[PDB]
Formats: sequence, structure tokens, C-alpha cells
Amino acid sequence: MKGDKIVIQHLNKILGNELIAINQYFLHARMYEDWGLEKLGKHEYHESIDEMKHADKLIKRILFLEGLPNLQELGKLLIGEHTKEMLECDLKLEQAGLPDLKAAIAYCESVGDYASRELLEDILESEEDHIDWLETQLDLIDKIGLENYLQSQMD
Amino acid sequence: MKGDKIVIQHLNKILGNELIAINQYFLHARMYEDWGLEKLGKHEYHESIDEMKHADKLIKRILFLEGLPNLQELGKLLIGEHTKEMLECDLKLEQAGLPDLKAAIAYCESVGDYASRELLEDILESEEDHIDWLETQLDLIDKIGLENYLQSQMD
Amino acid sequence: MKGDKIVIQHLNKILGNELIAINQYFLHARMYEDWGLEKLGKHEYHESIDEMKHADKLIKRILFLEGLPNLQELGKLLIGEHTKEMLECDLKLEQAGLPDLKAAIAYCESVGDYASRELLEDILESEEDHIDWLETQLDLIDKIGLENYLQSQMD
Amino acid sequence: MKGDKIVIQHLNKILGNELIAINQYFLHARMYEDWGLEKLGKHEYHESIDEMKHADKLIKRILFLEGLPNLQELGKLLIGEHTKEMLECDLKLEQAGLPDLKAAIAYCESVGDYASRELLEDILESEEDHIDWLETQLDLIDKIGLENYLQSQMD
Amino acid sequence: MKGDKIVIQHLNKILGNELIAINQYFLHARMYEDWGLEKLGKHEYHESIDEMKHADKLIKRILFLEGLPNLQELGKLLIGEHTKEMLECDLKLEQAGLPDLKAAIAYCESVGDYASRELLEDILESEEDHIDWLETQLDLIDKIGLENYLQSQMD
Amino acid sequence: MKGDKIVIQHLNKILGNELIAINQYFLHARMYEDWGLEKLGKHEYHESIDEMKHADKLIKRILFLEGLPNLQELGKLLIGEHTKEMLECDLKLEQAGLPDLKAAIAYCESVGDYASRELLEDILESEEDHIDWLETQLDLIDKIGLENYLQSQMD
Amino acid sequence: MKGDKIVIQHLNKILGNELIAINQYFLHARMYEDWGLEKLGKHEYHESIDEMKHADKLIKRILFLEGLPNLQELGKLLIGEHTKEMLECDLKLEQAGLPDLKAAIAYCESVGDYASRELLEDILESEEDHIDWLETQLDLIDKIGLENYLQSQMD
Ligand code: HEM
Ligand code: HEM
Ligand code: HEM
Repeated sequence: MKGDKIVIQHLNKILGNELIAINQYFLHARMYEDWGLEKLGKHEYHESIDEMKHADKLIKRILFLEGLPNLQELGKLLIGEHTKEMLECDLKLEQAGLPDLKAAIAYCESVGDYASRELLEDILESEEDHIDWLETQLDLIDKIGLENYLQSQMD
Repeated sequence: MKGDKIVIQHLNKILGNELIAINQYFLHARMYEDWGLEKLGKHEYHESIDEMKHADKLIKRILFLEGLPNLQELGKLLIGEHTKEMLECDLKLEQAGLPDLKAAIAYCESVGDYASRELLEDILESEEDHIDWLETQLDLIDKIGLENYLQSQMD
Repeated sequence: MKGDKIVIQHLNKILGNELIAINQYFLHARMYEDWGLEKLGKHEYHESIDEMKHADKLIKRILFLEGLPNLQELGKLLIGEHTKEMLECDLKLEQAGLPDLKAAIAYCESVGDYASRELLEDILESEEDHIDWLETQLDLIDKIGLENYLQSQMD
Repeated sequence: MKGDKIVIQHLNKILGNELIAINQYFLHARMYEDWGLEKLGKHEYHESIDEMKHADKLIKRILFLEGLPNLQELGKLLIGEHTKEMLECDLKLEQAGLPDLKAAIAYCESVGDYASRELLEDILESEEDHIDWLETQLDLIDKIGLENYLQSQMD
Repeated sequence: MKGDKIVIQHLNKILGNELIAINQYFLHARMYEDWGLEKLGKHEYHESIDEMKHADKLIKRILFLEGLPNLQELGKLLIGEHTKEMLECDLKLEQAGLPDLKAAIAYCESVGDYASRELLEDILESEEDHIDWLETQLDLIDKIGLENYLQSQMD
Repeated sequence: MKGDKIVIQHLNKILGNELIAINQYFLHARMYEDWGLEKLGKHEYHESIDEMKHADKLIKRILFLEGLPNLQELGKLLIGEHTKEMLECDLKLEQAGLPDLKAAIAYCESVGDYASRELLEDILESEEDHIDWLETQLDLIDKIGLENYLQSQMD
Repeated sequence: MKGDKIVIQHLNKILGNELIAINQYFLHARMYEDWGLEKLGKHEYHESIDEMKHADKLIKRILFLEGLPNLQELGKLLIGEHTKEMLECDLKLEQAGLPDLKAAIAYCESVGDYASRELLEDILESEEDHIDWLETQLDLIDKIGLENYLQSQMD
């Protein structure tokens, strides 16, 4: 089925954001498990896999709309060097991708592409859940301290 | 454990090649399923997952050697538009990726990094298996014809 | 027990024929799997294993008759290069092996070695089944075409 | 995939050695069971099956490298007449194949055919285990005597 | 069904041989058990039971052909007094019973009594198996010694 | 099978290092469990068991090569007094045996003792994993503090 | 809990004896399995493991008494060249072990370290059982001969 060109452009932009998130989250997850923080590494790995599933869904939607997925464009990775830094980098990545999803949802509503809007709404809910988790982790770091928090992530 | 810098550079080169393969294979797999070729799409998806696991193993090895994985650089993907074309593109990608693995194995032998050598040997064996599969598919296309071959890829 | 010398000579001749068949069928089976023809490869592998069991049975019979099995002699191998050629080579070998079995059965009747005749009768019944299968495959090739036939051997 | 011609030659030579071992070990196994020595016959049969699997692996590797396996050439078998001679013949045959395997592994190292090196290394370890077993049996014959040794091989 | 009179005579002769075998083998088995050689006694008992089944089959075949089974004639038993002697006696009986079976099979072929020929062929195969076992046991005695051999027959 | 004398010398040196590691790790595990740090005690116990298996494998290889294992010589023991000190002592011991394994692997490659090279390669991989765990533990001590770290080792 | 210094000295001496026994028994077990003597190898392996558990118990007891286990010093190792000689060496080691255990038990009685006496009593009973087994094996060698004895150790 032929889709709207601007809808395909929005889907490609979201796909590029998801591609950035996949690499950033996987590298963060692997650097967490390297330091012995199995809990944080496992959670970041699960979030990365969720990002891969989001990218797969976007690729399927673009292909159904007779568009061309853009896997080539990989943007800047926001990689941190310590646990707090990587948590803030992940939160900033999540926040920076939120306006794009909202704009895509609004445009899909405006031109009557309701299935794409439903898919983007599911993606937006997932991104909001990740944002909530990251903010909760940072607040916990503030409440209990860095050492206690890092101890809680040991196992 | 501190590793050799040149070994880190070789591992980063292989990791970049693996990322290229991941993106190209996932795109080809999802374009196969869109055409109704479930079998070819499933095999391409499995190949992409294997490339993902190779990239994960390389990232783990680089992080163990106190290096910095380079996931930021994504090179040119060889994306095809018809089944024969994308099979040939995958074959070209695999053939181009072989010399880097062999050079990395030779260097690991030279400097005595034997665990990295075993890792790269496993990766090389997997790449050779994929090459064998791709060549078998192309020869089967030449033997039984494109129309017969594409029919067997349904379901 | 001590058997007839000429019976042992006939058994040795059939054993050499079976060894030739083992080698040819195993090579054909392996080059079938390499091309991607799983069905033909599996059937040729099973036929090869049947030839191996026949050779083992002949070795046991020769040993019981206080003779020396002759595994040193390996004659000409009729190795084909394309599927039809392989099938015709196997059929030609199987047809050339038949007169020796019939002559040996007749001789075992002449001198009253009835257990050896029963063994050779079982072997001959198996060889006739292999001939029937090969002829059926060639007739199917001539009936449905080479490309259609090769597609059915993919899986 | 096209491999090195000299690597294919080494693989073919090792395949011929494996075929010789297959024939010799099967004949020895069968003449062991004829004497009532079930244990020695069973172990020789298992060794012959292992040699068959080695030959199969070599055939597959040669086929992958786009070469022609040489099943035609079968060299001299080292057949014994009593148990001690059979064991010494098997040990001599196994020790005469180690230099070929070692040279092939060294050459595969030289030209960077690492998958072939891994295959040859696996079969070399198997041959070394067979040599260990043969030497242990020959030393046990001298430790406990021929009559005591043959009695333990009955059941 | 009315059979051929000479076929009935041959069957009666074979039955008379089978009865002698039954008695001799049962007696040998019982003295083997009495001496404490449970393994040899068990094998001899099984051999006697097999001869018993052969006699039963012969009686059934004679009765089907409207003939009169002759169980009255019991000829001389070859009873031994030590293990080697009774193994040799069994071998002598089994070898002396062979020409009658072969002559009966030849006559059944000549007159066209094919079912009787199949029965006698099965009997002949069994007798050959017993001959093989007896010769193997005697060769084992000559190879490992009487004292070692008898120790293996305790259980 | 007779092996190279220098290869046996290298294996003997590695075996002595393994025995040193066995004794030191067992003592460290016992004092860890004595202080009430069950997790550290359990991991040190498992590491000591792994060292025991390494020593067993080396002894088997030396005996197969017709050499004489040197269990008599046991070198100095790097015994620590506190958790940080014993972790550092274990890391130093593991780093001080790595060059020996690397030199042994290089020599086994040079003279063609490939099975010994594979055994030493497996041992080297195990020692590298132990080094990774020890460095991770020390970095975790630095990250979360000694008091927090020791609390997590209680259960 | 603080214990007597002399009790700790006795425990350390017993621990050194146990370490000597561990090394000697493991080496003897390995060469027993190398020669093909599975029964003797398995029993020596189990005896060695029992010695390891004895040493572990002694280490725990020394650590509980707030002492310092002496794992460093490894004394003479009575290694034999043939089965009879190694059995005599093991018996000599076990017999030389006894007086130290008896003196330690008597001293623990004298100063009222009753738990240590119970531990040493269990160890003494185990050593007495090993002595009984070793003397039984030597008496069996005398009764049935070396060649007959070694045959029973094959499997
Ligand atoms: C640096 C890049 C990537 C790495 C290191 C990576 C790694 C992985 C790993 C280790 C798995 C686990 C496989 C398993 O457990 O069987 C996985 C699963 C998966 N990945 Fe990736 N991946 C990457 C990029 C991508 C991309 C770009 C996509 C899609 C556009 C993708 C799609 C998937 C899917 C669909 C799965 C399976 C999900 C499931 O089984 O439920 N991945 N990946
Ligand atoms: C004198 C020559 C040979 C004899 C008498 C012989 C005999 C046998 C027998 C009796 C079996 C057992 C099959 C079963 O139990 O199902 C067997 C298995 C096998 N043979 Fe041989 N064989 C010979 C040569 C070869 C050769 C030349 C090859 C390959 C080049 C080969 C490859 C195999 C394989 C792959 C198996 C199956 C192993 C398995 O299923 O685990 N054999 N052979
Ligand atoms: C010096 C050379 C040594 C060698 C070659 C050796 C070898 C072994 C082996 C092969 C095992 C079997 C592990 C398993 O089956 O999972 C084992 C277990 C064990 N070893 Fe070591 N060991 C040595 C020294 C020691 C020492 C010095 C001690 C104590 C002071 C010790 C204590 C133990 C214990 C407690 C076990 C567990 C046994 C069980 O769980 O049943 N070992 N050893």
C-alpha cells in the first residue's frame, strides 16, 4: 500500500533515533556488566532489546508503506564514563527523542494514518516508561547515595 | 587486563564490519518477508541475529582488554533490490569481511593474544558458513531457475 | 568351518564390488549435500550405508569360511559431475554388479552352500530395490523436467 | 569458496590415509570378533567408525574448498595375523599419519586457512587418543601376559 | 497334503539326528552346571533347546505331509568326560549332521518341495551357527589356555 | 607417546604454578569462610577447584607424553592478611603465571605439539577469566567502599 | 577462640603430612590410570580425595583456633615405579603418618582439647582403613600373583 511521503519521512526519523538508542544502550549495558553491576547491565540490555524491537516495527511499517528504510544514518552516541553520567546520558537521549514521536503522532492524526499513529503511540508509551525508570534511578541515587546504589546493582 | 593497542584496533575494525552486516542483513530479512518469502526472510533474520551476537562478543572482548568499542562508525551498506541482487550483496559483504578477520588472527598469533585469536577463529568459521550458504543459494538459483527458487522460499 | 575356495573367491569379488559402491555412493551423497540437494544427499547416504552393511556381512561370511577378505583392491569409481550424470553412473554401477551376484548364487547352489546363497539373495534383493529407485528417479526427471526435479530435492 | 590448491592436496592426502585406516581397522575388528574377542572387536569397530567420520569431515571440507576428493587411491593395508601383530600394525599405521597431519596443520597456519587447521587439529587429537589406547594395550600385554590379556578381551 | 515318500524319509533322518543332538546337548549342559561352569552350561542348555525346537518343527512338517514321525530310533550319543572332550564331541556331531541336511535340501530342490527346503535351510543356518560357536570356543581354549578358559565359564 | 623434552619441561613449570595457585586459593577460601564472608569463600573455593582440575589435566598430559610430573616442588605462597590484600595477592599470582602459559603456547606451536597448545590455550582462557573477576572485584571495592563490599560478601 | 600453641603445632604437622599424602596419592592414581589400571586408579583417586578432605578439616580447625595453617612446606614424596612398589610406598607413608596422629590425640587429651581429639580420631580411623586396604592388596598380590592381580585392576 502506498503511504504518504511525509509520514514515511517521520517514520525514518524515528527509526534513526531508535538506531542511535540501540547502540548507546547496548554499549552502556556491556560497560555496566564489565564493572560487576549485573542489575544495571541486565536492565540496560533489556531496554536495548526493546529499542531493537521498536526499530524492527518501524522498518516493517516503512516497508509496508512502500518506503525505503534508512539504516545508514547513525547519529552521535551519548556515551558516559560512570554510572551517573551514563544514566543522565540515557535520560537525555530519551528526552531528545520525545518531541519527534509526538510530532509524528500529530502528523499521522492530521492526514489519517491511524495505524501508524497507534504504532507510534505504543512506542511513545515505551519511551515514557524508560524515562520514568531513569528518573527513578537518579532520584534513588540522590536519596541513598552513590555507594549504596552501586552496591544494590551488584546482584 | 591491559591489551595490545593494535589488537584493540583490529577488534574495532571487525566490530564495525559486524555492525554493517547487522544492519544490511536485518534490512534484507525484513524486505524478504514483505515480498512473501518467509523462508529466505527467516534465514536472513537468523544470519542477522548471529552477526548481532558476534558484535556483542567483540564488544565484550574489547571492554575486557580495557579498550573503547567504536559503535559510532557505520559504513556503507550494500542494499539490494531483487533477491539475486541482495544475495550477491551479502556474498560480497562476507567476502570483503574475510581478509580483516584473517589479518586479525595472524596479528593475535604474532603478539600472543590467544583468547582473542580463538574468538576471531569462531567468528571466521561462522562467516565461512554464511559464505557457503550464500554460494549454495546462488548456485541453486542458477540450477533450478529464479521462478522455481522463489517458489521454494514461500512459507 | 572350512568353505569352498571358489565360493570364497566369489564372495571376495562381490566384496570388492560393494567397496566400490560404498566409495562412489558416499562421494555422490556428499557432493549432493554441497549443492543444496538435501533429499538426494540423504538417499545416497542411506544407500552408501546399506552398501557398507552389505560389505560387512560379506566380510563376516568370508571370515566364517576361513578365508581372507580382500579389501586392498579398490577398482574404478564412476563419479559423475551433474545430477543426471550421477544417477546414470550409479545405475550403471548397480547394473554391472548384478551379474556377479547371480553367478555367485548359481554357484552356491551348485556346490550346496545354501547359507551363502541366502546371504547373496538378500544382497541381490537390496540391489534390485536400488536399481528400481534409480530408474524411477530418471523417469521422473524425464517426466517433470530437470529444473522441477531438482527443486523437489532441495528439501 | 575457492581454497588454496596445496591445502586441498594436503586434505586429499589425509583423506587417503583415513580411508586406509578405515579399511584396516574394519578388517581387524571383524577378525577380532571371529576369534571370540568381543572387547577388542568392539573397540576396533568404534575406531573404524571414528576414522569413517574423519574421512567424511575431510570430504566435506574438500568439497567446500571447491576441490575434488580422491576416494580412488587406496594404499597398502597393514593387516596382522595374531592379536599382538594387529595391535602393532594399528600403532604403526597411526604413527605414520601424524607427520602428515602436523605438516598440514603447519601449512594451514602458513597460508591462513584456520578452519582447516581447526578440523585437522580435532582429528589429530583423535589420532593421539587412538595411539594412547594402542600403547596402553601393548604395555598391558607385557604387564599381565598374552593369555591373561586375551581372556579379558573375551567379554 | 500328501508329500513325497523320499522327502518324508529325509525329514525322518534329520529328526533322528535332532533327537540325538537334544539328548547329548542336554546331558553335556547338565554336567557343565554340575562342575560349576554356569556359563558353558547355560549356552549348552540353550543349544539343546534350539535342537528341541528344530525337532518340533520337523515333526510338524512330517505330520503336515501325512507322514509318520519316527521318534523311536535314538542312535549313539557322543558323551564326553571333560570340557575339551565334550566340546569336540559336540563339534563332531554337528559336523556329521551337516551332510544329511545338505542332501535333504538338494532333494527337496530336485522334487520341488520348496517349503521343506526353506525349513531345512533355516535348520542348516542354525547348525552352522552352532559349529561356528564350537570352533570359536576350541580356538579360545588353544589361545588362552584351559585354566584361563574354564575360569571365564564359572559365571 | 614420546614427546619433546622441552615441552614436558614447560608443562612441569605450569604444573608447579598450578599447585602454588591451588594451595594459595584454598587457604584464602578457608580464611574468607572463617571471617564470615561466604560469597568470597565460595568463589575462592571454586577457583581453587578449577586450579586443581588444571593441575590434573597437566599431569595427565605429562604422563601421556611419557614424562615425569614434578609434584615435589612447591614454590612460595602469596598469603594475604585482609580481603583487599588477599585479592591483590591472588591477582598478582594470576598475572605472574600468564607469561609462562604464553611462552609454553608459543613453544608448543613452534615444535608442532598442537594438542598441548590447545590444552594450554584452555588453561590460559581460564586464567584470563579469573584475572577479569579479580580486577572487577578490586574496582568494585574502589567504587562502593570496603565496608559496603564486605557486607555484600556475607551472604 | 584461642587454642593451645602446641595443639596448633600438632595440627600443622598433621596438615603437612596430609598434603604429602594428597600429592603422592594423586600422582600414583594418575599413573595407574595411565597404565590402564582403572580399578587401582579409581581407588587411589578416592584415597587422594579423602586426604584432601582431611587437610580441609585440619585447615578449618587451625583457623578456628586462631592459628596459621602451614601450606607452604611440602616434604618428601615417596613415588614408586611399579604397582607393587607404589603400593608399598603408599603403605609406608600411611604407617609413618600414624605415630604423629596418635601423639596429637594423646596431647589433645592431656590439655583438654576434646573436639580436636575427635577430629584427629576420625582422621586416624580413616588412615587405619587405608592401611587395611593397602595390606589386603599386597596380600592378594602374594596370594594370586602379580599378573593375575593386575588383570583384575584392568576394569
Ligand atoms: C550494535 C548493534 C546491535 C547489537 C550488539 C545487537 C545485539 C543483539 C543480541 C545480543 C540479541 C540477543 C539475541 C538472542 O538472545 O537470541 C539481539 C536480539 C535482537 N535484535 Fe539486536 N543488536 C543490534 C542491533 C539491532 C538492530 C539495528 C535491530 C533491528 C533494526 C535489531 C533487532 C533485534 C531483534 C528483532 C532481536 C530479537 C528480539 C527477540 O528475540 O525478541 N538488533 N540483538
Ligand atoms: C570397507 C569399507 C567400509 C565398511 C565395511 C563400513 C562399514 C560401516 C558400518 C557397518 C557402519 C554402521 C552403520 C550403522 O550402524 O547404521 C558404518 C557407518 C558409517 N560409515 Fe563406514 N564403512 C566403510 C567405509 C566408509 C567410508 C569410506 C566412509 C566415508 C568416506 C564411511 C562413512 C561412514 C559413516 C558417516 C557412517 C555413519 C556413522 C554414524 O552414523 O555415526 N564408511 N560404516
Ligand atoms: C596438589 C595437587 C591437587 C590436585 C591435583 C587436586 C585435584 C583435585 C580434583 C581433580 C578434584 C575433583 C574436583 C571435582 O570433582 O569437582 C579435587 C577436589 C577437591 N580438592 Fe583438590 N587437588 C589438589 C590439592 C588439594 C589440596 C592441597 C586441598 C586442601 C588443602 C584440596 C582440597 C580439595 C577438596 C576439598 C575437594 C572437594 C572434594 C569433593 O567435593 O568431594 N585439594 N581436587
